[PDB]
Amino acid sequence: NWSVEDIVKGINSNNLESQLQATQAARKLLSREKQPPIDNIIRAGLIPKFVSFLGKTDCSPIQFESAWALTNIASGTSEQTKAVVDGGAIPAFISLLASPHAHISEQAVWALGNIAGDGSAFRDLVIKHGAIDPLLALLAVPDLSTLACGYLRNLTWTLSNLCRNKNPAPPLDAVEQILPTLVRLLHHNDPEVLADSCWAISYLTDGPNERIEMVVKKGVVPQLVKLLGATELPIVTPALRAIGNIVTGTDEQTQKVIDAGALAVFPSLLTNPKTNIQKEATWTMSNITAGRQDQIQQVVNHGLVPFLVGVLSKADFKTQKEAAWAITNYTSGGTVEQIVYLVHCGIIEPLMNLLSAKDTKIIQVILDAISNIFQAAEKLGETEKLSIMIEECGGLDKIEALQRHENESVYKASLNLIEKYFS
Amino acid sequence: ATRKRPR
Amino acid sequence: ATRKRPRRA
Repeated sequence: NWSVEDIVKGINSNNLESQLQATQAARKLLSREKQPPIDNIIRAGLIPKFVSFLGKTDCSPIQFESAWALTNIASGTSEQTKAVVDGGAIPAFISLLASPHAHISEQAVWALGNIAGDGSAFRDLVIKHGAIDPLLALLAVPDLSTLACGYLRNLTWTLSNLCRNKNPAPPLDAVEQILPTLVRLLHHNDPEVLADSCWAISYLTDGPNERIEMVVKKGVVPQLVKLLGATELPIVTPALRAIGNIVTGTDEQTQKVIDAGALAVFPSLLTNPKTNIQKEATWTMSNITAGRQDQIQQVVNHGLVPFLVGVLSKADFKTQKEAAWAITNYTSGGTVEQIVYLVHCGIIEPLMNLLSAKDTKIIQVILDAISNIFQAAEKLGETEKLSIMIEECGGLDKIEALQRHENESVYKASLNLIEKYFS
Repeated sequence: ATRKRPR
Repeated sequence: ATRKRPRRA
């Protein structure tokens, strides 16, 4: 390839063809090397020139080459992305969305996706410059299957970045404007379009219940549940994140997930070979057992309590901690008979074994659960029998062991449980 | 008085 | 934690 010095000499020539060849040499440098010399290109002052080339409608080749070069600069660090924005790229790329040449319009889509992907400020600045209307207009066809596959994938990914991040969340009216197109993309059968559409939905559902509501009322939950059962891990991961986000909301929002059949997938989610799936699925379960006692009953009816015993028994510790929360929540909201069923499934022994964990919060979660189970036992006339089970699990004397424990917090029930039940 | 836990 | 892609070839 060319040196940066030669690229600079060609771009400074004021000869449009010499500038085109130098811009192509810059794009090859920026797209071929690993460790492309982005900072050298920026320090040479080339970004304003590339941005001006985006406006040369009489030379579509140099529009494409400079769009590609700027895309890759914008894919770098936040400082490198800011250099592109500072050079006036945002409104120049938005104008290029109207190009008659699909390869040029898609490169502008890509560049705006990298700029928006930097964070909420540049995301919102891309929106303020008017990107959403022309982006959605590229998708306004009766059947998405008539669009080129790579083109559609790039549009979906850029739209997902406009749905990105949390502080703040994207403007409400932008979300409302994008959502119908996003729901179309969620139903499009291409694995990468589905993955990125799912990511967008997971972003939009991560936040307050009002944000969750505007997604749920578009009717997407049954489609998320279908995707929750896909074979592609890049689809299952964001679908599960979105389902998990939705059940952090109200009892009605949680009930839509259950009504759609999500619990039938959890036997495989809670045994999934990928640790991050098990953790995410067990966290979602803990927010479902924090629901109404008829929602707990659905967990029971789907046979999921043995799977929670399993995760509590053997799993990555972070997943085991989420399972302890699931149990405490269950014991906290469940009926006496639901708590009896939990004990009959073998919850006591794995729950006692985790009292040896060096994490302090799981000990407090587990001792809350033990407390909740004893009050159920009290209501039945039945307490002493529970106490017997605990000590044969070794759980008794690793409870006393916890009255030394540093926390005033673990101190409470450690003495409470013994004075009130054991001794 | 929710026991739901955020992400 | 950003989300960006270069175009390679």
